[PDB]
Parts: sequence; C-alpha cells; structure tokens
Amino acid sequence: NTKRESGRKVQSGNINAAKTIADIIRTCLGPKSMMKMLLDPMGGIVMTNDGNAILREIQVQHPAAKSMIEISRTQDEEVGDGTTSVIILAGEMLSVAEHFLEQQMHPTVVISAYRKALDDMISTLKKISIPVDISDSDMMLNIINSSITTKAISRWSSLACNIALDAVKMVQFEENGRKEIDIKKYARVEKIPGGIIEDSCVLRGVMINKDVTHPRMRRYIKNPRIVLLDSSLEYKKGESQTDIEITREEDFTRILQMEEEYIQQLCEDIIQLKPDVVITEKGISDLAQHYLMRANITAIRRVRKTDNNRIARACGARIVSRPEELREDDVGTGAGLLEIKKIGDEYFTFITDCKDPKACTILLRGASKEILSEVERNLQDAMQVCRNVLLDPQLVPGGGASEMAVAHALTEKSKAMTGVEQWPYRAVAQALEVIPRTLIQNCGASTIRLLTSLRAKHTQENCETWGVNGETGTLVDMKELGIWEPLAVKLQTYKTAVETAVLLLRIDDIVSG
Amino acid sequence: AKHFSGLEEAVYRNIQACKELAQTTRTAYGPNGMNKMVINHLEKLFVTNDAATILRELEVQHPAAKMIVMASHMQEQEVGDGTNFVLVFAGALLELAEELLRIGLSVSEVIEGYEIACRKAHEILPNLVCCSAKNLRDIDEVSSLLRTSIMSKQYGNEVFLAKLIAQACVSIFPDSGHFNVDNIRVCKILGSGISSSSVLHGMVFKKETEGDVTSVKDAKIAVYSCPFDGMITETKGTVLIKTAEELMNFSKGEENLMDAQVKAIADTGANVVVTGGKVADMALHYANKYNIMLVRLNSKWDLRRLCKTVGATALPRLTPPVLEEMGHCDSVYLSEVGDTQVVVFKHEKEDGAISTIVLRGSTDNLMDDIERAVDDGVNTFKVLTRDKRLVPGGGATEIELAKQITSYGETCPGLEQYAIKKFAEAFEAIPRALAENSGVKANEVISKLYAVHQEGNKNVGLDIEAEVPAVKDMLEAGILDTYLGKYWAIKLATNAAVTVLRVDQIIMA
Amino acid sequence: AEVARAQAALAVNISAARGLQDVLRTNLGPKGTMKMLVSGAGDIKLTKDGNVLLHEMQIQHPTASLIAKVATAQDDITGDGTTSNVLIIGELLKQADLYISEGLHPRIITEGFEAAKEKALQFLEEVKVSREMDRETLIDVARTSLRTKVHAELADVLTEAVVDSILAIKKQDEPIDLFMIEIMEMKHKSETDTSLIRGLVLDHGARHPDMKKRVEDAYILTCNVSLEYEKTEVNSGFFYKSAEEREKLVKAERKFIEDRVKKIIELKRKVCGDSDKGFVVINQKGIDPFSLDALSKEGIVALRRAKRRNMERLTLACGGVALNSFDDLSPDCLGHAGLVYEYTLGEEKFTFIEKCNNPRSVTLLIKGPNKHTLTQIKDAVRDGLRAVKNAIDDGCVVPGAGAVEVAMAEALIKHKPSVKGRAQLGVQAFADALLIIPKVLAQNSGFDLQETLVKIQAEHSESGQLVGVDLNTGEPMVAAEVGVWDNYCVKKQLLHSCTVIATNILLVDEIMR
Repeated sequence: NTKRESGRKVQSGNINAAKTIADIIRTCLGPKSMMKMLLDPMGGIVMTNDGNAILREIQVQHPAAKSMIEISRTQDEEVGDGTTSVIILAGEMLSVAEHFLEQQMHPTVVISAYRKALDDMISTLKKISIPVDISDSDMMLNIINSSITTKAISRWSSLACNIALDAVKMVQFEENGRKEIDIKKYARVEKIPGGIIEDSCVLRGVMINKDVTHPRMRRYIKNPRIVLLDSSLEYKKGESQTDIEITREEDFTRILQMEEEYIQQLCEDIIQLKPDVVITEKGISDLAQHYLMRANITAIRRVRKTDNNRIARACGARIVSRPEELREDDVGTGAGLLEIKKIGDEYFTFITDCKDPKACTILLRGASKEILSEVERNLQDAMQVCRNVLLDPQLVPGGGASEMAVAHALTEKSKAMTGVEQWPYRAVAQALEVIPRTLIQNCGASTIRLLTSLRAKHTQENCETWGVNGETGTLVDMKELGIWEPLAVKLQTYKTAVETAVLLLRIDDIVSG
Repeated sequence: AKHFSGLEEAVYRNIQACKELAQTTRTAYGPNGMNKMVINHLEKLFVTNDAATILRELEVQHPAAKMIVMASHMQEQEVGDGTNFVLVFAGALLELAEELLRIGLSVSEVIEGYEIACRKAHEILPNLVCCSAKNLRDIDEVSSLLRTSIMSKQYGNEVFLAKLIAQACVSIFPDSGHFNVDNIRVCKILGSGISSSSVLHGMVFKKETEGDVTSVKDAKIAVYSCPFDGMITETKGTVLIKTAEELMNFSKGEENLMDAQVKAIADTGANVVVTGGKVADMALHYANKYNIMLVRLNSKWDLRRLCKTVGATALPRLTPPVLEEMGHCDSVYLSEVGDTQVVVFKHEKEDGAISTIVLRGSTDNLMDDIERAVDDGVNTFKVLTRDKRLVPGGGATEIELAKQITSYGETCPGLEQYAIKKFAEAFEAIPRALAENSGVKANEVISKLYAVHQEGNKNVGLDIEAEVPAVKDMLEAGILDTYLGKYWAIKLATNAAVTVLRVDQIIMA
Repeated sequence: AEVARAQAALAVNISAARGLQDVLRTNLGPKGTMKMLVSGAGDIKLTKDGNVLLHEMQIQHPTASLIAKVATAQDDITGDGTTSNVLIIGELLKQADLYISEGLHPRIITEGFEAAKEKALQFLEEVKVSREMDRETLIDVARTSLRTKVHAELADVLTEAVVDSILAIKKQDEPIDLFMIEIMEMKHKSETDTSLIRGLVLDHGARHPDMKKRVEDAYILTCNVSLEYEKTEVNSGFFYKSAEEREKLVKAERKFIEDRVKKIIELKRKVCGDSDKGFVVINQKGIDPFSLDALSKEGIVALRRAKRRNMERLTLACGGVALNSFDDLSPDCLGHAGLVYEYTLGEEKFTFIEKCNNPRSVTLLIKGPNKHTLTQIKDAVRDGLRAVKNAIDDGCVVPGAGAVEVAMAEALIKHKPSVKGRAQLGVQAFADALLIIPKVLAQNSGFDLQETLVKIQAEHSESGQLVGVDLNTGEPMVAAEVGVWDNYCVKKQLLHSCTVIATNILLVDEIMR
C-alpha cells in the first residue's frame, strides 16, 4: 500500500543502500583485489570480485540495490566489461554530493551539476586518448593484455589474444560499412569439451557444431551452399488428427507413424535434388538426420533465421530455395578455409570467414572441461577491446590514472568559472577521487599523501600519460608501463552512473503498492 | 550427538561413565553375587548378577562407555568371568589417571606407561600359575573350577548349580580339545525348586508336546512355522470359514486335509513334526489317530535352537521336505523333564552342540538368576578344555601383580614412572570392590594381603569372617580361576581404557 | 541483510579459523590423541585423521568450509598431511593479526605471503636428497607417515604390511593407489591386526567335500548372474505372493539350472583335460544345491559371493575378461592364476588368488571384533597406502618431523627485504607459521612448547644437521640419523595449499548475511 515519507529522509535511505555495496568493489577493482564473502542462508561459501553476483543470490532492497543490479546487466550486454565499475561510480557520487548540498538546501542544482561534470569529463578524457593503429598487431597486443590481468589471469592471457584480435575485426554489421562496435550476438564464444592448447585453432569466422556430426555427412567444400526449406525440404512437420478415437486400436499405431512418415518425406526431397548443405530452423533429430547422410549431405539443425542469413554471407553463398534456382550472387565468395576436428563421435565444423556480419563463434580449449569455462570468460574481456579499438583507435593510457585525471580536471574549472554552479561541481569532483585513493590503500602508507603528488603531477607533467597505477600506488609513466584502460568501458560506465545517481535524487517517495 | 567444547569429553564424560559402571560389578563380583533390578521395555522384574547382560539391556547414552561395552561382550564369549573384570579394572584406572592429568602429565605419556606395565603384568601371570588340574572326564574336578564363576553370578545354591553345569558340560564331550559357546542351551520351564533343576542332553522343546509316539530311535524332523489351519502351498492356501454353509464342509474336510499334510512330510522323512504354526481342533484329531508326534506351539526361539544343531530349515510354506530341510537326532522319547511332560531329543554323538539344563523355579524370577550362572559357566568350561593352568581364587591373584608392578615404577623411571604406579593401584581396585561389598574399610583389606605377604593365597572373600576381619586361603577351597581368563580380561580391559582416555570434544555445528 | 565492513568484519573470519585449528591442535604425531566424532547418525568414529573429521561433521562457520576445501585438495593428490595443513594456516593468521590491529592493511600482509612462499618452494629443492626405493628405506618413511595420521601402536603394526602392498607394482609410479585398495573386514579374536594377502582376495567362497581345496593351474572364467535363471546378466522376477506361485518358481528353476551346468562341464574338458588342471567359476549371487553337487564332483571350484568390486580387480590380476553369463568362453580369453587356495578363518571364507600375472591389486585383511577398533585400524590403512605410494613415485624425499621447517625459517632472515616493507610483514609472519610443527609436538610431550623450540634453533645453527622435534619423545635430534623422513609430496603440496587459503581469509573484508 501507500507509504509517505518526504524529502531528505528518503534521500539518506538511498545513500545507506548504495555505499555498502560500493565499498568492497571499490577495493576489488584495480590490479589489486578483495573478496566479498556471502554467508548463504543454506550455508556454504560463495565469494566473488563482483558485487552484483552476491546481491542476486540474496539481498535486494528498494532503492539503490535494485538500480545497481539493472544498470550492470545492460553493461554486460554492451561492451562486456565494466560491470564492476558502474556500481562504484553511482554510489560514491550519491554519497559525497548529497549531504552538504542538501543542508545548504538545493537539490535541483545538484542535478544540473551532474550534467556539467558529464560535459567536462567527455572533452578532457578524449584529449588524453592516444591513437594507435589496428593494422599493427604489436600495438593492440599491449592494450588487450591488460584486460586479462585485471581479472588476474596471466596463463591464459596469451591464448585469448591470438584468437580475439583478428576475429572481431572481420565481424561487420549488415550496413556492411562498419566494423566499429560488434556488440554480442554478432560476436560470441561457445566451448567444446576438454581439449588442450595444441587443439586450439584461430577462427575468425563462425563455427556450427550441429553441422557435420558424422563421418558420412559433408567433408570439406571450401564454399558451401545452404538450401532454405521451400522446394527441397518442406515447412511441414507434425501429426494429423483428421479423425481420432481412443476406442480404436489401430489409431494408436496410425498417430505415431504419422510423425515418422512426415520426416521421411522431408528427407527424401534433399536426396532427389542434391544440395550439399541444408538448413532447418524447425530443428531435426538424429533419426531424421540419418536419411540425409546416405546422400552425403550435411544438416544444420537447431538454429534461427538471423544466424542462417549472416552465416550465408560468411559461407560464400546466398539464400536459394533449391539447388536448381540459381540467380545473381549476393556473396560469391566468403569462406577462406573449411576444417573439421573430432572430439568424441561429434564433429565440429570450423569455417574461417573474413569480412561478413556472421555470428563469429570462435573455438577455445581449456586444459580440462572445467577450464573451458574460465577461458570463455577471458575471451569475453578480450573481444571487448577489439570492438573498442575498432570503434575508436583513440584510447586512454589510464590505469586508475584515468579516474584521477578527470577528478583534478574538474577542481581546476570550478575555481575559474566561479558562479552558483561552483559548489555542487566541486562536490562531484571529490567523489571521483575517492576511488583511485582505495587502490593506494592496498599498496600501503598514507593514501592521501601519495594522492597529493598526483595532484601536482596533473597540472605539471601529464594528466594520465604519466599517471598512477594501483599496484605501485605511486606515479609511473603509464604509457611505458603498458597499462591501458579501454576507452569504451570508461565512456559508458561514467554516462550511466550519473543517471542512476540522478534518478535517486529525483525520488522522494517510496510506496510499497 | 550434541556439541562440546573445551575438551570436556576427556575430563567430564570419562568420570561420568566410571560411576555408571560402578556398583553393578563392585558387589556382584567374587564369592557372593548380588541382585540388581532391571525393568525392560516389556516391563517385568529381571535380576542380573552378570556384567555383559546388564549392559545389553541398558541403552548407553554416554559414547565414552560404549567402547567398554564392546570389550565386555568379547569377554562374555571368551571367559564369563573376565567380563566382570573389564568394567572394574577399566573404571578404576581412569579415576586415578584423571589425578595424574592435573599435575601436568600428558594424556599419551601415561598411555605409554600403562602399555609397558600390561606387557609386564602378563610376565607375572606365569608366577601365578599355582597348581595344574584338568580332568574333563571328571565331574568332580570341573565343578570346583567353575565354582568361583557361578558364585559371582548367583546368591543361591552355589554347590548344587555347580554339579548341574559340570554334569552337562563334561558329559557331552569328554574327549574334545575345544568346546562351543552354544554347546549348552538353556530350557526355562516353570515350576518346582531351584535345586530341583536337572540335566538332559540334546534339544528339549519347552513348549507343548502332543501327537502320539510311534518311534524312539527314528528321530527325523522337518521344521516349519507354517500353520496347518488350512495352509498348504502344493494346493491352494485359502481357507473357507467366512461362510456358515462352507465352514461346516470345511471342518469335516480338515480331517482329510491333515492326513495329506502329515503323510507329505513323513514319507520323505519325518516321525516328529516340529510345528511353529498352529494345529487346529480337527487337525489335532487327525495326527492322534495317524500316530505321528507333534511338538506344537513353537516360538521362533524354539525353532531356531532346533535348526542350528540339525540343519533342518523352516519355511512358511508346506511342501514335502528336500534334504536340506530334513534333520536327524540320535533319539527321541517322551519323558518328563523336571516333572513336566515335554519332548527330549538326544545329541551327544550326532554333532553334539546342544545339551540342555532345565532351569526351574515356580516363578521366572528365580530362573534368571541361574540363567546367568550357567550361560557364563559354558564359556568357563571352554577355557579349562584349552588349558590346565590353574590360577588361585579371586582377589588372591590381584595382590601379587600390584607388588611386582610397584617394583616396575622404581626400576623404570621416566614420565611413565607415575603411570606404572596407578597401574598397580588399579589391580587393587578388584579386592577394594570386595571391601566395598563387605562394607568394611578398603584400606584394612589391602593391609592384611600385604602383611602376610602371600601372593597367590590370601584374600578377603565374602564371608561373616569378612565382617570382623580375617584372611583366607582361596588357593585351596574349591575356588579357582584359570590362566587365560585373566590374560584375555586384562588385554581387552587395557584396550578399552586407554582409548576412552584419548577422546576429545565432538565437533559439530 | 546485515553487513560487517573493514577490519571489524575481517576479525569475524580469522577468529573462527583460529578456533577450529585450536580444537584440532590435539592431533598430530603419535604423541597426539584420537578425537571422538559422532555425527547425527550414531556410531563412534574414533579418528585422529583430519580429513575424516572435517567431512563427517564440524563446527559451522564460513571458515569451516575453507579448512575442508583445502583438506579435500590435499587428500586427493597426496593422501597425507591433512592434520598438518590446519595448524600452519592458523599460526599464520595469528601473526597477521598483530600488525593489522596495530593499524595496518590486511592486503599488505597477504602480498608478503606470496613472496615468502616462493622462496620456500625453492628451499625444498635444495634440502631434499634422493633416497632409495628399496623396501627397508620405505619402512622408515612408512613408519613416519602412519604416525602423523594415527597413534603409535596402530602405526607400528601397519609399517611392514603397507610397504609390501605398494612394492608389488610393475614399476608403475603414481602418487596414489587406485586398485590396490581392497577392504576386507572381520570380527575375530585378534582385537587389532592387519594381515598381508598378496593378490586379490574374494569376499566368500563355497566348499564341498569333493571340491578341489588346492588348485595349481586355475583357469578362471568370471561369471555374474546366475545358475538360478538362464539368459541373465541381471536378475529375473519372482513368483511366491500367492500359495500357487511358490510351487511354480521352484519348478521352473529346474529348467533354468539344467541349461546352465552343461556349458561349464564342456568348457572344462577343452581346457584342463578331464580333471588334469583346475577350473574356477565366479558366482556373484546364489548357488543352487543341485549345481553345487555337479560342479564340485566334476573338478570345478565354485565360489559363492563375490562383488562387482572383485570383478574389476580380478580381470587385471588374472588377464581374463569379465562375462556376465555362465556360458562357454574361449581358452584364450580365460585368466590364469597359478594358485587358488581357501583359508577359512572365523565365519568367513577368504579365497585367495596368488601368482598374479599383473600385481596392481593386493589385499589387507582387517581384524577387529569391536566397532571402535575396526574404525581406527581400517582408516589408517587408506591414508597409509597412498602415503608410501607418494614416496615410491617421488625420487627425492625431504627430512621430516619439523626438520625443514626450522631451516627455512632462519634462512629467510629478517630485514632481507627493504622494498616498502610490505614484503617484510609477510616474510616475518610466515617464519612463525612454520614453527607451529615443533610447537605442537612439544605441547603433546613434556616441557614447554617454546622451551624445546629454542633448542631446535640453536642446534640448527650447527650446520650439517637438520634438527626437529622427535615424534616419539618430543626432544631435539638429528632427524636424518634416526631415519624419520617424510615424502616430498606432503611437503610441496602443503605450501601451495596453506598460502592460498589463508590469503583469501584476509581478502574477505565484506561478509553479507
């Protein structure tokens, strides 16, 4: 039902909820890290470097807590990294800004300060972004490696690199002129049991693992033609209930064969016309598959229409109703290699593809079946840096240097401009600075003294080319160090955080109905 | 269990058990046994004077005690007087061992000292081989040896029970080199005096005997729990008694049905039908005419005793016996047992392993007390069969082990020096158990045994010469022990004692 | 709901962890003591073995889960040392507490543990020296490995027996036993005893008057189900539910029985001649009386009650392959065991197979009438077989009984780091953690825990000697000269597993309800 509580009372409840989440993850981010331990209601241990995981498994609250879960999910879908980052930015800003500017009395001014800090931040952070080429691999090597060892993996770092770098670049969209961002579904990763790294292939195309699953279904054809239903298969696949009786005995026999009979009519069409690949979006079976194998034709099964049309561009042939319909080519070439490797009795068809939208599902191999999982996480971080570089060759040489760079930038401007804006703008300047300070907490000594040397260093030398690293907790030339933060993650994380902190300030009613 | 903390199980739980054990063998051990009242789940009065029985019946709630329970039970199988020993030696050693702990002695340093002492104790026991006697052809020699065992387990007629147990155990196998544990089986039949108990050999069925005789030499049996109400599996097992019209044809019909059953067993081989099932009114008539014995109304106990000896196997179906369900006995005959009519089979050359002592008493209360004396005395015969080494009477064994162990503290030192000493006192717990029975000072009992300095003779038994003090020769009185009895007891006792002493808190949420 | 943050929250974790280790402090060496464990299932388990005690039931905490997880990792690889593990982790925490409580960071202590640990793996490589894989040298390791698990007397009986099990390899060197595990348990006169029976022993046996007791040329055919039913590999149903049903079941067992016996007598004649070699048949179910008479007379040894676990081992030992039917099988594919003899002890029958073609199975026969004895002796065997197994695989073994602990501690010498002193906290805490192993032997034995330890440091100063606290008197000695050495595997896997666990505890500064 209706519950009424007004103003600053509601606005403290928001702080209370956000900051508690933000604190440990503020330590978990960086190249030093902590653990947020869950004590479960069923008992046992689960402990992560990611706050959302632990919130999900238990503890949801009305204001901030639900907002942090929802923004961070959008973040995973987008770039695929920085899920960690959002939550800290949103809570530190709401923490530090709200209290001093409410006692003074001005909520709506604070909302306008968030804009002025958004506008500043984009301009200054882009100036320090340094162009590198995406035709030079050795340059892209440095940036991609950092993303891996932010999770603290260095074993499986090298393997992630070689696959990801070439692969994302070949992903286009169906505008075809871009490249740029290759947001997930146009890039993917799927895993195959066991394996070892000598069983790993670089794959810049897409792999279908429900293609050639048998040693009597298509071997190697450099460019296949995939045949869509139509006039070489059918749309039908079901049982008939023209007249039915439970009383009838022969009814039980009729009904079950009617499924099987139908499948044989579909599979006889492929035999008579000769495809070399057929696609079904309905999803055939093992048993349906069998009849295709004597003609030596592969089936692709349990797919979807958006995947088969992108995959047709990739494979090197357009969508044709039957192998006797041949007209103007939408893609006449697209696959550079066809490769097939068998683990168990299941064959996995690899098909290298260059410069087509595809789906780009790349192979990976762990040391074991368990390790496929950890390897797949490292690639999700690696393919992110490829979409970042491919979008903008300009990226920050940050390393926590970047949060710091903006924080000091704003303090300088608040003083110059003067005006009624200067106090709320100075408040947000400081919120941003809490975060790189925590990185120095892990390293040792008086955090704030070290932070001061950064402050002097920003005006004098550089903002963040010479910045701070959280593993040294001292100033290090960040460019020489070869720790670079992906610009795309930092741009989006900072956009959403202002908005989620801005939403809570606007709220001054929580009802429960 | 429940949770514990501060290593409570060692200080606390060990002494709780000690006491629980105490005084249920600190007065029912030695030359006069003493009754204790146990009430079972089907409530009735049950008198125990035996260590192993009272623990089976108790539910041990202490986990500390439970080890000690198991070792008493080994000793019930093996001696039947080393079973009384497990408790008293073990409880006493922990009480004393607790004192040592306080001083700062570590739990395992003391355990070292108890173990070298036990090996040493065993070296003294061939100095406590005083005389050797063993005739298993003589009832006369056997009865004196059992006499101290049954004494502990009875307050009754010591002398008369000793002749009945001796008569059974010798007579069954006077040339065997090993004996059995279930070599004597009890039969517990109501009526008469305690000293009106007797000895038969072979199986006795204590439950009702009918049919009519027909043989005294052909004693083939076939064993069933299957009734003869109308249960036959060669044909249909259904009865018809739910209709008045049919029930009448069925009563008349039961006669002929019963003749088919009785023949069905016999022809393939039976003369006496062993029947745990029930024998109707009409059924009872056809067997009387036909002249085949019935041993009717047999409970599960009655049928199992029978099966184990002969190798006849029971089913709840009735079909002609195959050979595995057929047994044989040397004889059968019908004669009264204690002056109650029952069937008596003979076994003493068929396979032996079942003799019968009829335990009599006009109430079941008088019987339990003598059940303990015989059952323990079975296994005491099994020691005398294996060896002839004759160990003096109770409590006269115990002093000398204590004197030579005190020497063992002086010659060995170490941090084991202390443990050895309390090992010494712990053998004195047994005649202190007799001092506690006699209700005179512990100390004075102990004083006399050291003063005369006799080692293998002198102890304070239970007499009216134990009330105003005296000492007496328990070497020569018809009160004797055996070597192995004490060798087993001590070994398993020290097994039990040390291992409860190791225990530490139960770790749980 | 509630959330504990910062050093307060870290206290809640380390105090629990220290308390579990305190309880288990009682165990270790043979001058330690068994601990009584009762779960919620009755029965007295008397185990000093730390792995058994952690799994069956233990105090609830979040750290209860961690001490078991590392116990799990340790046991599986090495299969010793799970008592040992507990105590070092604890003592590490103690030291780490003093500094944080002064006003220091959990994280700086943690980093210094990693530096400290790395020097100590490297310390092992020097201090280790090659020792024989000959039988008597392995006695001296076996004597020691058994002693850290269980009490002195129990350790002594098993020394010789366990060595002969693992020695009967084919020069197949693994850390663990896989198929030399066979548990046979017996309630018997001897209160505690273990008997050596080489080769695989069978659970029970059948015997007849005519059967061949001693067989010198045994052609095993391994069968499963049964002489009760023809054409089976799993049992057929029953009929007895009515009066009429009983008669039928018995009557058609005659047909079933009649078909089966024929197969076996015709196969016997090919292989053996008439009776000139012996024939063994493995019934894993009931043996019917009719079939016991015929097989026995013929010269065929029937065996009654075998396991599926015997079935696996039997196949390796004889060279035969399993069959699940009683049927004819080619002479080629039958196994050969060159001796079969049945020792009937107590109320069970142990039929042995000796002259094993391939020895990777051995049998230890556990005596113990009492439940309390059986549990002690039997659980010592398992951790014992795998302990000695580590030593035979390992080419180098490390001196034992705290010999290496005191050496590593002194060498690692304070005021060697100077980098920030973040390394200094860790290397200092780790020195005192190792020295727990002296301390707990000294606690168990006479004299004060540190009083014996300073004499070990002093004797360690004299070079050419590795000095520790004896297991059997708690005094200083040259460990090497007595012979008390521990396998390499314990000592290597200890360091990796102790460091990780206790590292994570300090990383936890947020524990959520």
